[PDB]
Amino acid sequence: PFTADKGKCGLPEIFDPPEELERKVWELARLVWQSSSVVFHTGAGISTASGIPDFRGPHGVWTMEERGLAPKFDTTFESARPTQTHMALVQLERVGLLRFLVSQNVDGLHVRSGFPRDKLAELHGNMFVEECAKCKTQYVRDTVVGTMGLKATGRLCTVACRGELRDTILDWEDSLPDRDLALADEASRNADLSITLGTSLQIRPSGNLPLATKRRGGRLVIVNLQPTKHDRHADLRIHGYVDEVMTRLMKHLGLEIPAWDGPRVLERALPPLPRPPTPKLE
Ligand SMILES: Nc1ncnc2c1ncn2[C@@H]1O[C@H](COP(=O)(O)OP(=O)(O)OC[C@H]2O[C@H](O)[C@H](O)[C@@H]2O)[C@@H](O)[C@H]1O
Ligand SMILES: O=c1c(O[C@@H]2O[C@H](CO)[C@@H](O)[C@H](O)[C@H]2O)c(-c2ccc(O)c(O)c2)oc2cc(O)cc(O)c12
Ligand SMILES: [Zn+2]
Repeated sequence: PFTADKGKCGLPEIFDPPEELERKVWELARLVWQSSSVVFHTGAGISTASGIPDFRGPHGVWTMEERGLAPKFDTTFESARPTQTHMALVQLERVGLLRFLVSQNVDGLHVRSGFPRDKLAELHGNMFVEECAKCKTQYVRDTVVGTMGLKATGRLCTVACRGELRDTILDWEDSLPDRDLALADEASRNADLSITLGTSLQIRPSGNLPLATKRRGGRLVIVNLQPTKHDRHADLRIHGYVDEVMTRLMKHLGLEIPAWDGPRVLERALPPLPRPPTPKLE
């Protein structure tokens, strides 16, 4: 916990040159078009362009700590806006091109983006979510729940119960929420395409779920500025900013990135919207 293993921190960044970057995003489009069941895996790299620092990037939390410096936030969690990548993931779900979303992120931005909570696994918890110890009812607050480590927040359950409410932030030694992990695992095993975005894949078992897509011959795409633990297992590795990658991809797919209305919570995925017809591939 003090000696908690933080993994490989501050590895050099890789940038694919523009011609290679454009060709690999075309190939990502081709894979997304061909796939029956697409699962996306997100880590802290998708929120860096909203001012929230990652863990192991050059100015990540743990990288900075190793060099006796502090991370820098350009936002509060409460004032953080969903990125282009966040909003692209909202649209890809609404048109049926995303089956499921697995996130290691605690920043609350997937939920706040409007992404349906029944297609999301929050493997490490949500800064804004408290849960009733008695009835298990979750509350999605407009401000961060002021405790970490699954502690009493001081609030009681209002279900029609008075149970103690606790944060959902795992400490190092805590095991993952059984529901979120079971659904992530089932989605990842059944996917024929898993796309990782802004995760170094160093944390077990979170970082290993994408590998489960490989069994029964599924494909694995890794989008990341640094090397990741499983780069060897990728069919496609794209070294670029996830916003540049996801906006080119959406343009290839003929989709617009929708407007963010401010913080909104969707419990259940709505019926699928229309999508463009598919290109002839080959
Ligand atoms: N805009 C960007 N575009 C692409 N890659 C990016 C960008 N910004 C950052 N990266 C990359 O994004 C990657 C982010 O990797 P890590 O910092 O390990 O975050 P995790 O989500 O995997 O951390 C998992 C858990 O570990 C913690 O202990 C907590 O418990 C976390 O929940 C880096 O390789 C960056 O190069
Ligand atoms: O709780 C904080 C926080 O959430 C993170 O939850 C993690 C559990 O996956 C713990 O591993 C960390 O210890 C913790 O930094 C984060 C955090 C940092 C970078 C992110 O990309 C992020 O999504 C949150 O930063 C903090 C900085 C502080 O000075 C005080 C804090 O309480 C936090
Ligand atoms: Zn309750």
